[PDB]
Amino acid sequence: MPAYACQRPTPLTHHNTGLSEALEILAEAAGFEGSEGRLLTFCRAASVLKALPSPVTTLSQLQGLPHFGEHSSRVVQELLEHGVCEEVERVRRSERYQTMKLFTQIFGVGVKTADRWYREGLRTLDDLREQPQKLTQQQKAGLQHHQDLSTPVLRSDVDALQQVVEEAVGQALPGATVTLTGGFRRGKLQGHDVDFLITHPKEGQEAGLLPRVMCRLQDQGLILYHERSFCIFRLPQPGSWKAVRVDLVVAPVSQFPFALLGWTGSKLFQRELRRFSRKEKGLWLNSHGLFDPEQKTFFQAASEEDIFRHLGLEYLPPEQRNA
DNA sequence: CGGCAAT
DNA sequence: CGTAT
DNA sequence: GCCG
Ligand SMILES: [Cl-]
Ligand SMILES: [Cl-]
Ligand SMILES: [Cl-]
Ligand code: NA
Ligand code: NA
Ligand code: NA
Repeated sequence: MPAYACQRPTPLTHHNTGLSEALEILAEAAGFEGSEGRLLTFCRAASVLKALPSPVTTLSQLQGLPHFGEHSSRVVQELLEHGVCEEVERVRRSERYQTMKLFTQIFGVGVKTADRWYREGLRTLDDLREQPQKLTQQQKAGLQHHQDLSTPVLRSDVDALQQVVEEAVGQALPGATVTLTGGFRRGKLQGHDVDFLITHPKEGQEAGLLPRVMCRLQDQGLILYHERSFCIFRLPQPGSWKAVRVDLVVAPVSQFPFALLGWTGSKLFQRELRRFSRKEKGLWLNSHGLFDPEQKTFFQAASEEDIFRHLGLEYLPPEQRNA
């Protein structure tokens, strides 16, 4: 199979869930130690298993597979033979991993901040609440709605939110469209947030749209916290409500297919796609466009299909970008 | 060994 | 530093 | 951690 994740279809569900989940724990643990190189490899190795057409049953089936060296193969070997991987289980139990994972999942908290808190003796959320003086407003909101934000967002929630966003956007700018992106566009049934991409058919009209959208959303009393906009929405529930992370992104229609591709993901898929573009095609890709450094020109795109064709890749629908 | 996406 | 895919 |  191809070495780049953007060269292979990766469905949301596959046939090596257990194996890939173990490797991603090591990737997650690697990122907690600042080992971005090791995180990347373990992520790649896990994605390879996701792309396989059938379960891995023997170690010999790992031969030839990209990004599977000594360490990753050792992990799979133990899992196939003993049902568990000793290193993986040791990571799970450790106070370091559980704390870092707990801290980093807080909105407004990254690895660097989490590590510093761990080195100061902080272990729980109430520890962070015990000293609100050294908390930023984004972190204060992160701890404030942490329980709700830790609750999976369902498809039914997305539909309600999109109906809300479309209403505000529509009143903010006639003709402006709202596109669901993120993991939910890839076909996920549950998520930790909702991502929307907003544009307008007439180039330039999308300028200064977000403040108008946010104002009309706040007027409806739907914003607990907030061109991009990282918001925490108040989502109506049966007899109550819960907080939901929502991201609003505005782009000109000329750059829309690039913004759509980037914000649909997955994270690893986009990294592999941009790595492929530069290393194999000598082209520079981001959320805004595709640049030819030699010709000093930007590729024009009307769709995601255009971009894939520019890069010489077979088209992959969003539901096959779950790398 | 240098690179690892990109803003 | 944080945020997004 | 893996790759060229
Ligand atoms: Cl590393
Ligand atoms: Cl899902
Ligand atoms: Cl498109
Ligand atoms: Na976080
Ligand atoms: Na998001
Ligand atoms: Na998301």
